[PDB]
Amino acid sequence: ITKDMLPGPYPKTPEERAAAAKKYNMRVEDYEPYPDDGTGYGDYPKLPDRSQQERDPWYDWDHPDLRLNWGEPMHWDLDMYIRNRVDTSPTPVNWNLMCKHLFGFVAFMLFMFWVGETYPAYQPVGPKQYPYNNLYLERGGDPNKEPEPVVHYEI
Amino acid sequence: MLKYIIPTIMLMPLTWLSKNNMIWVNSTAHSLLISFTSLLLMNQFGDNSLNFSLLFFSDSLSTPLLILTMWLLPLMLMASQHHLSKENLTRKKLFITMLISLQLFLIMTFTAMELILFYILFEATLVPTLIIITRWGNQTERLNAGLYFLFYTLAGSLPLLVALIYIQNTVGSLNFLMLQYWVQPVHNSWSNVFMWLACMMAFMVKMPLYGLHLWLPKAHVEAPIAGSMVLAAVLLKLGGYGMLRITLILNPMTDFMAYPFIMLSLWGMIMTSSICLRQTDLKSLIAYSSVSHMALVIVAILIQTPWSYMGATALMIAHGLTSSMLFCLANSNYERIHSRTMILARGLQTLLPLMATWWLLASLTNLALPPTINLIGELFVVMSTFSWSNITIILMGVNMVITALYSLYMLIMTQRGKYTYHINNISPSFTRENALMSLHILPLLLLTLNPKIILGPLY
Amino acid sequence: AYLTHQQKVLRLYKRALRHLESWCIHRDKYRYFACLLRARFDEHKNEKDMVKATQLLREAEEEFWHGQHPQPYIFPESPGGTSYERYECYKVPEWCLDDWHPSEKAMYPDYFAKREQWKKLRRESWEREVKQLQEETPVGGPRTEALPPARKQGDLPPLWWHIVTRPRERPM
Amino acid sequence: FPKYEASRLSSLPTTLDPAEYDISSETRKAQAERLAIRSRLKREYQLQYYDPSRRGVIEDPALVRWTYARSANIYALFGIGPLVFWYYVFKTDRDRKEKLIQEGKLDRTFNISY
Amino acid sequence: SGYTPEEKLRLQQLRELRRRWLKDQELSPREPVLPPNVIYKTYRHSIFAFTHVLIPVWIIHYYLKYHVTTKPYTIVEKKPRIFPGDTILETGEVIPPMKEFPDQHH
Amino acid sequence: MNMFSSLSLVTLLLLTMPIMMMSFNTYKPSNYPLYVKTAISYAFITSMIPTMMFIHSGQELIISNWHWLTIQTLKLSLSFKMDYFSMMFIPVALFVTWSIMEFSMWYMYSDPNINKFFKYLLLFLITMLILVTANNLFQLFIGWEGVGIMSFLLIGWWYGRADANTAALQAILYNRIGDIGFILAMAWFLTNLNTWDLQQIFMLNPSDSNMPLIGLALAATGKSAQFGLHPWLPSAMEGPTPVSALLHSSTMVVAGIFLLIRFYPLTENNKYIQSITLCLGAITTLFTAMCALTQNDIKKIIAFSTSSQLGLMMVTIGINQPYLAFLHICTHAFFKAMLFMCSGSIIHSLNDEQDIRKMGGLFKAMPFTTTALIVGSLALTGMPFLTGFYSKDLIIEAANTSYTNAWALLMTLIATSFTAIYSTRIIFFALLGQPRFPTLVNINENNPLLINSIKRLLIGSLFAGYIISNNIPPTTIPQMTMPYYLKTTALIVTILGFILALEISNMTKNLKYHYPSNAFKFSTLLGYFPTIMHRLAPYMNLSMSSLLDLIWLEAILPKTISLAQMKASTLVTNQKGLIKLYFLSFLITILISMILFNFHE
Ligand SMILES: CCCCCCCCCCCCO[C@@H]1O[C@H](CO)[C@@H](O[C@H]2O[C@H](CO)[C@@H](O)[C@H](O)[C@H]2O)[C@H](O)[C@H]1O
Ligand SMILES: CCCCCCCCCCCCO[C@@H]1O[C@H](CO)[C@@H](O[C@H]2O[C@H](CO)[C@@H](O)[C@H](O)[C@H]2O)[C@H](O)[C@H]1O
Ligand SMILES: CCCCCCCCCCCCO[C@@H]1O[C@H](CO)[C@@H](O[C@H]2O[C@H](CO)[C@@H](O)[C@H](O)[C@H]2O)[C@H](O)[C@H]1O
Ligand SMILES: CCCCCCCCCCCCO[C@@H]1O[C@H](CO)[C@@H](O[C@H]2O[C@H](CO)[C@@H](O)[C@H](O)[C@H]2O)[C@H](O)[C@H]1O
Repeated sequence: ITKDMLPGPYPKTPEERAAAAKKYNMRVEDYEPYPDDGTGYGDYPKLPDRSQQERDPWYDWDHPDLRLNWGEPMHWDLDMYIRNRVDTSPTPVNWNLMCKHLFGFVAFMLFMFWVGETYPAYQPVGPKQYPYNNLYLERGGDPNKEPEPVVHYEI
Repeated sequence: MLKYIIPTIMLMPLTWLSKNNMIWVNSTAHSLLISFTSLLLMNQFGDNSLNFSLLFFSDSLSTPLLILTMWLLPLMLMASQHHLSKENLTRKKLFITMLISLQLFLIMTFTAMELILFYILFEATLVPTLIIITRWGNQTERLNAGLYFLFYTLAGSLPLLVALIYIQNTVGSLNFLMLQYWVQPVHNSWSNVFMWLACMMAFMVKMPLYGLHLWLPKAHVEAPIAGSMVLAAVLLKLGGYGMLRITLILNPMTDFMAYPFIMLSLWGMIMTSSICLRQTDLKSLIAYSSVSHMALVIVAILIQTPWSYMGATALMIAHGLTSSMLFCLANSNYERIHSRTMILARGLQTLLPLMATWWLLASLTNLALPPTINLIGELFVVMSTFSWSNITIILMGVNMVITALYSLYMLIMTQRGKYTYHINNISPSFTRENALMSLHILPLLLLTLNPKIILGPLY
Repeated sequence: AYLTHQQKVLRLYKRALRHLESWCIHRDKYRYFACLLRARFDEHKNEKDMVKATQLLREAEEEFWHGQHPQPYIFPESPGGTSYERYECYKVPEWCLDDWHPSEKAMYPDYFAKREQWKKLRRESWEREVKQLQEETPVGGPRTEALPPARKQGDLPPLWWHIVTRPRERPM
Repeated sequence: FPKYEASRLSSLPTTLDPAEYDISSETRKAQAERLAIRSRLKREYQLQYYDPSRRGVIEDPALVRWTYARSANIYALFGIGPLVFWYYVFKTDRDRKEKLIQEGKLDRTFNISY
Repeated sequence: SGYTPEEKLRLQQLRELRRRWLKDQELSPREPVLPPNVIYKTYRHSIFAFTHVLIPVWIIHYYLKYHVTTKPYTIVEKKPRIFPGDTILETGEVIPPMKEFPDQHH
Repeated sequence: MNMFSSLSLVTLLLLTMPIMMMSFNTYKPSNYPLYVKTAISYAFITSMIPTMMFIHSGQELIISNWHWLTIQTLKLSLSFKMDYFSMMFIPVALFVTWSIMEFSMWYMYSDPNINKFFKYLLLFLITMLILVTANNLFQLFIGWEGVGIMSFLLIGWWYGRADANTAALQAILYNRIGDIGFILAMAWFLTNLNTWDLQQIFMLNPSDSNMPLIGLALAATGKSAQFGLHPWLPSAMEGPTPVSALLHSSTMVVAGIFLLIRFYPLTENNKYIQSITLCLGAITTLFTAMCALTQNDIKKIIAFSTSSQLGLMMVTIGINQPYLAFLHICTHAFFKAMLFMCSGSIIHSLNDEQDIRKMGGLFKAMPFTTTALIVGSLALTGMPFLTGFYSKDLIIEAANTSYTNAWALLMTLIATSFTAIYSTRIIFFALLGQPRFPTLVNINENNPLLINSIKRLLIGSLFAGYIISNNIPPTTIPQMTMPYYLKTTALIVTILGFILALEISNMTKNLKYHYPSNAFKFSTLLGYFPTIMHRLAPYMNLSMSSLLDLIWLEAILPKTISLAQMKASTLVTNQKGLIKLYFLSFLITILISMILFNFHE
């Protein structure tokens, strides 16, 4: 495509805004550049940060999977907003409330797992008894040393 | 090495004196025979390297690179003959001559016993590569890509030349075998710090080290397929091979001079992998993938352990075959849709079912699926780097997660989903294209049956 | 929104009933509440103050958002349903048949004879279709995506090929 | 009813948006103008998509502008910042480990692979 | 609401073409034109057993018997459990029984 | 040993010949699915001969047949461990896989790529057997990642579907995060013990195993979909029902538990790891059973049941009962794979309908599906003397007669009650009541392939628990003395779950209209974990790519370098061409040469 149809520097004047919008197939009212600050966007339009999942599924798009039409300006982060990646569609619950309930559930569970560790359950039973000095030799004890015997009595 | 140098030169008369319609048949047929004879280099011994003469020698590090180099020439002719089909006959022969001269310099680079001989051949590869990119590239930006490639390399090589000539003056020799016995420790001083930087920064640029990597995506995006195959498969490995040889004479100073360059590689590999997730150009994605994979090789070479050199050796071979395959796969699409945009042509598995199997196999090797040599090499570096410092396992582990994400994302974007409605020129895969991918993937998978021959001299 | 007030109310009605049906599950229960909901719409059906009607709608939307099922029923092949796009991997475009090898085309001598007739019909009609659009599109370009019907006999409706020849919904 | 509160990752529903209502002659004239642009572009695409003799790609200038704008700005988490942070973590870790090895206080009884 | 007369007419026209197109997807009788009880089941499972079990097990056994087990520590068995009163086949040794049980019971 | 060793290898070799014939293309695609189904059925029989030998004389052996590679002092071989766990899992896996493939011959009959589907099912089973029989961690890693990739290719079977590609990649993402721990384990074992082979790891018996065991625990979390890395398993319901059946029973999801069972000689001496795994399992079993209470998609309900059951297995690991956890793997394999096949029978008959709200009245319309679904639900809930009783009942008694975290125990009992609640939910809405499906009735379940495949798994769901529990050798002291109220806990809470679930289910028939509680939404929306994390984490990462760096950049930029050379060039070359000015500069050069640099001195 001719050089005049490629992106350029940040627009400065109303005519540099008017020409940029026409280049991007946008209404001049709807055209808004990224704020000038050297980051490198240029005159590329700043389109709403909305996922492609949010677009009408029944409309006959030119690209049905991307839900894009041929010729419309692509969002700067379109590859981040394809239907396989970031989704921004509304949720039945508020975002802040989801975060509070989800974190609260996890924080509460960890608290009670700590209480469980401090006050474990167990049965009213003495320690298990093993013969031959707590199985000294079976557990790899060195035989040359003579271990202090462990003695178990009946009851 | 004359049993390989002379036959390689004979590829030039053969191409120039071949009948007009037979240049691609003859060059490919006889370059494959040279690749067949390259297997005789695998007469390796446990203790001594294979030292042919005063000029050339081969050990377990140069042999796999030599076999990879000579295997690649016939593959680049297959990849090249389509987009050159309308080229003037003489200019076809010159293009093939540039590839032959590149193999000639490369096999001598990897076998040179004298480091200054290595440097001249190491630096001679620039000329054919630069000519290929700027003459047979298809876009305006091929001229800037040529200059960046040229001046990034020379910026590091010229300091290297001074350091090598200094070393021969004070040691008396630059023969690699001699330097193994006459090496002396390098002590702390600002003079030795800059001798260390000169000896290494030329190789770091070719790897490339993160920070000095920006010439690589430029060159790849603008180079022809054959230029991308050699550049990714072999030319990046020149830096790794140079670092594996030069670090012999930089101890023990490498203990603390490595730190900044390990940090760049450990962090750089995470960032380059993440960048691959947002690349819009297919060739540029594969280029940034190499930077991520070659950062492992830099870390492995710098920590200097037996396991890290075996891992680095395997990585270089494995990445060479994988990256070359990925570029050829993206070229097969480009020859159809004539664009490098990854999102342009989607759902190709429907239209090109067998080419979708090659895409799957290439992606799996890129993410290093066990027991591929891509994993074996990557695993050995992780094992040794964990010993170097346990905390690195976090960065190593994260990189494997991100590497999986963009490898399969590139597979899903181009091969799955719905096909692009208006693109109606996706002709069935040619026998030439299918054979080209099988010649990458079959040898790569066969080496799993016998990986010792790609594990280098410390095996 | 492009939709008129009348269109907005109807879409809410259909949406409200469907989410009500998800809550009730049982058909007898759903029938009872569906009639109560229809009563609420019928109550203000004749409101003539478009500021009150607009208010009634906006409040209704807020109530729906509070009462919507978090997991409403979706028809399996509707967007979001469990079979949505399940068959897209079996839909092959018809232009792929041009690349078939002669030996492949020889197994269907009669299908590929009919196919040529359609291709001929497409070739012969195209020029007229382009002309019809040019002499019906107002200066400056179209204002809507609606396309015209054919007027003369022996004319096909403009831009018909990719609609008529599209893949079947169960292509394999 | 508790009002909807919109986040970056959870946008506001259209049905809950005051703008969508209160139709104004200017907003409709803006909506009618956008539809004209979309229909103009759709006709441009359709006259090539439906052309019997077109075999190839319908180059989209919108996609060319997108890739071109994305690939241009070649050159925190991108400077010395991350590097210095990680330098001290590994230097600190390897300094402690080296001291323990020298003091024989690090167990490497069976460590012979490195 | 409904279709406008032009909207209705266009759908009618595309409808005729679409249904004729779908009718043309049917295959003629000759198409495709290809180029040039227990006894049966028992045979079918006899061949599968022979090719997929007997031949593989012949190859495995030859491999394990004459190539794997001839190398040290290639196949390692957990040694057999010996119980009181057992007899060793190799050495003919008898293992003593256990001592008399205290003989609690219930 | 000759018959034992030889036959345990032909089992594995037999599964690969169908793969070799497809790849070598000397086969016959006339009936490839039947060929693959036949191969499993024979491999199951050949695997029973080694198993009987183990049952009889406790025979176990290791086969290290091929020396692959030596790395200085680390020698790697193709090494197969045919022990208690391998000899009991292989026949159970092959028996269930035999049923799934027979069911697949009916369910996927109209799929044009049926041959590829059965090729992928077989490769999916082959990697699971590599994983199960691996004697060293490298060969185990081959199987670990093998099942991961085969899950990816089968979850995303319908690759035109965008949600199937999202779900397939999400399985890779979570499982690959788990592999960070797996690589951590291999690194620690190589560094500290000099081995990846299990025999040497157990012989050296490291005392300081906190690091390697956390690595294996993190690996098990992703593979077994424990809390934190859990969402992918419900999302894996994108794949065809046969994939869900095989994925959730005798392949991928139990590899995480199976990995921790392999390393019980280490974990049994590490109380820190036991507490971590107990609490991880306890939260997983509660959280995913709570989610199942309000799911309306039949596959998702069964999927969340599997996560709940996998948590219970992880709890069993935590209370130091490795063999109970293994027995639950084997028993769960029968009835879970049957429930997924019973659900597939319903989905197929109701024209791809999966939502339970549009089912009902199937109790008599689908008699055989109904019988298997009740047996399956009773087996799952721990009905006395069905397959699931012989593991779940033992596990609960062990847990509540153990020195354990009290919160972990309570959450495991409540989750057990929830198991009855969501089992009633499937039975009540799918089978009881009046039909709620569309009018054109196509209910048909008379295919012999469907009947036989479910019939065999039905028989396993009844007696398999009894058969296995009576043949395995004892390896622990089973605690059989406890108060009546600890012995009968599992039965009681399960019964209360049935009663409580029945009342709520009947409560939906009333003409009442209710607003969702925050609790109802929280369960329905899976705790908001997928809603938050799957938007926030991808967004932070995908959008992830000071004055000091300004100097390090602006100074070293190629633009900076190239643009200073342009200034210097212009200064050098922008001259007036005047003899007067050039010779005036010759004068200055000479003066400063002498006065300033003393070049004449
Ligand atoms: C055996 C049971 C096992 C599972 C037990 C799980 C217990 C988990 C309890 C977590 C509680 C966290 O959730 C808590 O709920 C209330 C109810 O809205 C929230 O309250 C929130 O909602 C409304 C407004 O929206 C207001 O009440 C309040 O201003 C607001 O904060 C709290 O902000 C939140 O902290
Ligand atoms: C970091 C280690 C090695 C660094 C080596 C750096 C030395 C310089 C190497 C590149 C030299 C290229 O020299 C020249 O540079 C500029 C930009 O850089 C290019 O010019 C390009 O960029 C400039 C500004 O960025 C634009 O005004 C111009 O329109 C564009 O074509 C020239 O086409 C190229 O001829
Ligand atoms: C990519 C960038 C990489 C950056 C790497 C930075 C590494 C920094 C290395 C610092 C070590 C330099 O070398 C260090 O300095 C001087 C050499 O002049 C030596 O010391 C010598 O000079 C100093 C002068 O201050 C005297 O005090 C001292 O009497 C003398 O022996 C030190 O004993 C040596 O250890
Ligand atoms: C580390 C050492 C590396 C050594 C590398 C070798 C140095 C070679 C220096 C070549 C510099 C001359 O190259 C010249 O650079 C300027 C940079 O402004 C470019 O200038 C370009 O951008 C500038 C503004 O940025 C424009 O005014 C100009 O129109 C445009 O051409 C020229 O197009 C290029 O011709």
